Amino acid sequence: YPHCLQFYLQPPSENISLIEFENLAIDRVKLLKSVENLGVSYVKGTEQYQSKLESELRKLKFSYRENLEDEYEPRRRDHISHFILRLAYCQSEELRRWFIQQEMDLLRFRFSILPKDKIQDFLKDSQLQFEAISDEEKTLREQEIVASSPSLSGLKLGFESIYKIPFADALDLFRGRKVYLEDGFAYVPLKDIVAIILNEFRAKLSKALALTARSLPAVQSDERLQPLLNHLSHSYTGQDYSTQGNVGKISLDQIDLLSTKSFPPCMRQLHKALRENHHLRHGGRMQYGLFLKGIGLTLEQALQFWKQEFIKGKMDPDKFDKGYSYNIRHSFGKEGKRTDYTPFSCLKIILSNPPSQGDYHGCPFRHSDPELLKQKLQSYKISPGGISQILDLVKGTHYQVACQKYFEMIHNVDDCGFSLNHPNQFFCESQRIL
Amino acid sequence: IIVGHNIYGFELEVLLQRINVCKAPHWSKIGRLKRSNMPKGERNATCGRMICDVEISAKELIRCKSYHLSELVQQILKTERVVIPMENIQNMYSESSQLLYLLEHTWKDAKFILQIMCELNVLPLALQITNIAGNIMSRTLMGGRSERNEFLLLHAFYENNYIVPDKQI
Amino acid sequence: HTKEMVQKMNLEVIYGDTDSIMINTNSTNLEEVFKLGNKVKSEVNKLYKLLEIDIDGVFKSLLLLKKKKYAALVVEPTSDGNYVTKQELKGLDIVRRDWCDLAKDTGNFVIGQILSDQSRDTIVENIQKRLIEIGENVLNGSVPVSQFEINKALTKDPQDYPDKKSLPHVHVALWINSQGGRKVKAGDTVSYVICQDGSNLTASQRAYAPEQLQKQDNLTIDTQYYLAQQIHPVVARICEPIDGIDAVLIATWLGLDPTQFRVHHYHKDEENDQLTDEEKYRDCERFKCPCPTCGTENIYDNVFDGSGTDMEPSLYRCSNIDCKASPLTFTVQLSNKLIMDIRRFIKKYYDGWLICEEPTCRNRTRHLPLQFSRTGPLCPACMKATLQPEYSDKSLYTQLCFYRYIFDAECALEKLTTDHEKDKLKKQFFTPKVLQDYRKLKNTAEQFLSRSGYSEVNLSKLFA
Amino acid sequence: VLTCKIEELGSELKEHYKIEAFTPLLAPAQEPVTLLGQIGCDSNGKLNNKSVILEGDREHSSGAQIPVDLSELKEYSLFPGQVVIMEGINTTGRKLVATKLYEGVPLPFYQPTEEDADFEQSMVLVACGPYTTSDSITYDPLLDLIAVINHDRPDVCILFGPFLDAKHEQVENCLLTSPFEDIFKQCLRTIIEGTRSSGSHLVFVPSLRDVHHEPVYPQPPFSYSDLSREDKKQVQFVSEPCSLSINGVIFGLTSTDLLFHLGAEEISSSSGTSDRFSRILKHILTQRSYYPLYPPQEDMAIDYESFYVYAQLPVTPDVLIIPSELRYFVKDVLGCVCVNPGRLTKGQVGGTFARLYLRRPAADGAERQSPCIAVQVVRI
Ligand code: SF4
Ligand SMILES: [Zn+2]
Ligand SMILES: [Zn+2]
Repeated sequence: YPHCLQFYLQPPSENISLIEFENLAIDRVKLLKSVENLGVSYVKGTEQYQSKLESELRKLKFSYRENLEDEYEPRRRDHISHFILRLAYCQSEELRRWFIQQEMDLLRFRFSILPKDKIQDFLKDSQLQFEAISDEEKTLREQEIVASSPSLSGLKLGFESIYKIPFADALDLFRGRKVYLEDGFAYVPLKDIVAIILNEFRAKLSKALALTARSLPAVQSDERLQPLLNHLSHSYTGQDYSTQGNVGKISLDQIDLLSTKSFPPCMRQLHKALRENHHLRHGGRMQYGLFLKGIGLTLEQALQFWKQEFIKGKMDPDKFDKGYSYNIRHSFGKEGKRTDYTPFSCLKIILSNPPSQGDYHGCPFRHSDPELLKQKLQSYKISPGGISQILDLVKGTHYQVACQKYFEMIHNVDDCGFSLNHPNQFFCESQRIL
Repeated sequence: IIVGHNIYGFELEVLLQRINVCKAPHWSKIGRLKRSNMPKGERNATCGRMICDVEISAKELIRCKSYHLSELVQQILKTERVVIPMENIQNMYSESSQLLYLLEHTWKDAKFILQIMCELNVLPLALQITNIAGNIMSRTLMGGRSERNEFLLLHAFYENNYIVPDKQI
Repeated sequence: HTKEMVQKMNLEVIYGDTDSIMINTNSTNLEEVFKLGNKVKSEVNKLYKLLEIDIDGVFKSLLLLKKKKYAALVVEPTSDGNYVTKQELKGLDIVRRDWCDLAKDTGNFVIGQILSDQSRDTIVENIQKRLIEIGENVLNGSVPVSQFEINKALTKDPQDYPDKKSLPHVHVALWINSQGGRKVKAGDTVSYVICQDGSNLTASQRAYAPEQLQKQDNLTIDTQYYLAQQIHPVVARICEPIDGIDAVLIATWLGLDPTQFRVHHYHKDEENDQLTDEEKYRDCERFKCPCPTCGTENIYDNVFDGSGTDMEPSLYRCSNIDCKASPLTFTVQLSNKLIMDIRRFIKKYYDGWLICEEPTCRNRTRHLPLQFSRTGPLCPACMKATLQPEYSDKSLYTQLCFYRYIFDAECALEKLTTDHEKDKLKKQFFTPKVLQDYRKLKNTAEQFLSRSGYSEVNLSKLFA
Repeated sequence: VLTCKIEELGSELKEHYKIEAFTPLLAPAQEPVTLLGQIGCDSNGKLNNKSVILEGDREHSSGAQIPVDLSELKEYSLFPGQVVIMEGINTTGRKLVATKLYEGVPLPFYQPTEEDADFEQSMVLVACGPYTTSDSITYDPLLDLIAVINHDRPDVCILFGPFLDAKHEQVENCLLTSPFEDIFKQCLRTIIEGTRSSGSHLVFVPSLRDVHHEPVYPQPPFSYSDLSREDKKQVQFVSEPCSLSINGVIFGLTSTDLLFHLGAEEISSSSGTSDRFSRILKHILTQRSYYPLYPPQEDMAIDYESFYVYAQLPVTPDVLIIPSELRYFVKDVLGCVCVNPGRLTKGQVGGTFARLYLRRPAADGAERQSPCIAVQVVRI
């Protein structure tokens, strides 16, 4: 309904508090990250795609109830967020391509929502010139427009409006004899029009992003804005719920079954390696110990678990208390943070501390070879079509979507109903299903 | 060629000042041009003789924790180098054997300096660098990468009929 | 671009500066390392034509502290597979010469185990085992007395030191001068130990000569000083970079230090790369104000006091059981005390104390040097380190946001889980009169936060 | 800020004394050299003859520090943060043996116009707080001052803070039953209403001990909005420090105890028969700032980016008002009449205030002609 579409131009000249500056950037990253996931898991013209994207847009407050024209809260949030997020993604070329790609899907979706009458006003308020024609002229040149149209079968000329644009602006259409031309003007339907609009927006955005990276030295001096420029996708999750603290009740005699039914693949492999060799290296110990803390183990239970597992390795009981109890006791407590007290997230597992030979930590979908991953999935009692889907997803660098598919097929459901970005979240959603 | 250590940042100035303090005869013999009055500079004093500083050339050619003569011998030459503190120099004048130690130490440093130059091949390398760039040998021994390559570009533009920038100051 | 390519082939870039790149390979076969190295060569040289990378060397082990500050095992390749590993250190010299024999002996052991060829789990176990024993030995007095002697050289006459009282070696030299015969002068060295007198004086003022240690009975060696101020700095400067080891952990191995030690721990050192209200406001100082009637000190850390059913506004009843005065009545005094508490932190920030980042230096100064390194001001005591503010602007900003947060009843009510409990107490304690009282205390902290401190961000300067 | 301060003062000093060139601090030189830098101590304590260091400028020495040996220096006067030009010997490049200390040069005086010579004789009254005894809230000295103002009917009255002292026992123990702001407005209203019949203009200068105001130097003017149309013509709020032109006469106003800070950390060669206050005042006038000392006192907040633009002397003032905890005085230093009236209340007993006459004489004469013709420090 509303005029939420904008060609992002004329940077804001306002001033904002630091809290709003951080919140807008985080929210925009969340929105753009979920647009890509929706695009990967679905197609652009289904009911599910539209419904989920619209619900998410409602949730993040980027289009909602009205206000006095200028300080329209969602419009203002959208504008400031876009221009803030340009700085983060201007640096690298791979980041630039990602930002350009994801910022056009949202514009396509928003243009798909406009009513049939507001498009002309939006176009006129846009760059310089787009015009529509009345039904009289449309019927006057109906046959010629139909003949000039491409090889699309039949004479189905519905009620969709037809726009007249200067021929040069429709270059990519008229050099192939795919539009009707009359006195320097081309008559175009809606689909090619939105294609032209998207191409122009892409060109302008690419120009602006290329220009922004030039003048970047002027913000890097700010100490408050260093977490924005460098680390908006690095190792901290965009928004995380499964954290330290929390409540839970887990019995020690049940971990064997929850390993088969509830644990994600990474924790499954760590648990198997620990139960087989009676030992784990430093990375595996940290990852699996933090995971076990997240799901509801207590200090006494953790000490008992690790001690009872490490005695079978033919060591002296007292050596454990002398050397390994200290780290476990340190983990559950006070300061020394950011790697020692917070359970690992999916992004941190994926993009940091790659395993070596003899190491069983990391993400299976990322560090395992496709053949080895295939054999791993076969031992998991997975249907061959599921392996074909998962390996296809993995090849496209979408590891977490592959893990989502694994969750769905293991629990025998069509859709998980969530976006996975943390192993503890994988355990919690699995326990919720029961 | 005169080889020394910390010549360009100490000994050359001290020597030139002590020469005119006691009014030594014919200071100009330090150079190659007969001159009457001396300036108050150092590079102009010894015209005709190129001075090689082992401290300056070591930085360009090798990486060390410090570029003192004691540390230079330890890394390049692999040999200890004892030091005499400047406070003790007075107390070595009271006996013949002690004052021969001071003379012996002085002689050894001169041979140590000559050894570091030959191992690093400073002299053959200076000739080759100068011939490629096309500048004055005394200037490349003093130091300064920019001055050397400036002459390389200057030669290139001249042979291709160009107007070159005037020297700035 | 090069960094992106290397991380795509499952390799880690641990440093790179404009003429060098350090790459972690996770490989143990040297033949594979060169094969892996030549693959990076072709990858970069595929996109460009003239720029070419070249192999420089191989390290079998590394301890990356900073640029030109590391301990590594360089590989010197012999014929056909075999090599010789050479110990190589740079930038690991301590400027101070006032360390005891026990501290220097411990320091060489830790560096010695690091440059071994064993795995990480073996190194940490050996280091932890030794440090556990050392703490035990010190407490039982099994260490010889001569191990604790410290020697420092005077540069001036003792009566010309401005810091006088805060310098342990000057304090002893003053006692030597006035008590007996021979007189110390500039250039002389002084030997001293730190003992317990029962006089509560500072560790700088409890310095005694070694002779007086056995000659006198009422004094004994201060084990707390040597464990925390002598042993810990030397070990921590090497073992902190190791993953899984933290400065608080070393203290735990050595005694009953950790809780007190973590108060003396740092705040910026944890910055390796939003946060919750519980973890964001954990180093901020609680608001304290005595009761005008009974005098008992009151602690304010949240809007509500208690948990579950019996949770009430913190400003409802006095903490003293015998006192029946409501702090909500005494609102003017609370607001006045707030203002007094904020000028304290603003003045503390503007003091300008800088402290060196090196654990063995820790130079404290209020004078900002005009010689800057790449990171910040360059320390004038040890010429290779950067000074850092003792109280940063982020700590001052977070402190004022904490005062605004313990009096914000508006935001503390939407934070409640169930909509039924929020209604039950809003009609019970939070009368419209009560809501107005919290608004006056909240606006006191907001005046100081309003336009100052750059909680504000200027977008006009940021984009244009 | 610090670099620009050093370079500007050094450039002006080089222009005045016509020296040839400055030498880097770390460069050895057997002949005598002329160095430019700022004085500082090598530790966190009090400066003395043995702990002096000189820190150079960025353009020449790139911020290097060297020790300074003052054994061979006959007469000197040094405090931390002083931009100075030394001449000495530095043979090794790690220590300077100072031999000559160039004297500082002050700013030119204000140049009167033709209008400024047509003004008539005026009387000015000056008082500084606190305006109440240390054991009471009654504010009796304030009422006595108001009575004196009403009796004398001067032309201008300058009142320095604090009006609500931050060090008062009742303030610092929070025994007051009213907000600080309300008490401050009460005091201000009492002052303004009580001197309405006099017709004398009122100037209020803030202090760093004012509890309700911002504790950062330099300070902005006081906030007061409850003024009628009549009172807006007689009451004026200025900052701290301030330069005030009163009938073509330049007044330098500062509330900070600069005399008590500079004198606590200043070393000199002569101690038997010398005037400390005159020497400190000469330092103040030749350093061209309202606070030359760096680092400042332990409890003294300074914002340097604003200190650079709002706390510089524009010219050498005709009269400099410098309230302080030291004994009251009036001294003529370098053509400037420096007046210290003291605090109006000292402990549990009363203090003093000051009165001045101003009238600018004829243009021509023996160069300097002080517009201030009579000063008197009087008990309250
Ligand atoms: S995607 Fe995340 S939860 Fe799934 S296996 Fe990888 S790290 Fe574990
Ligand atoms: Zn009480
Ligand atoms: Zn330091």
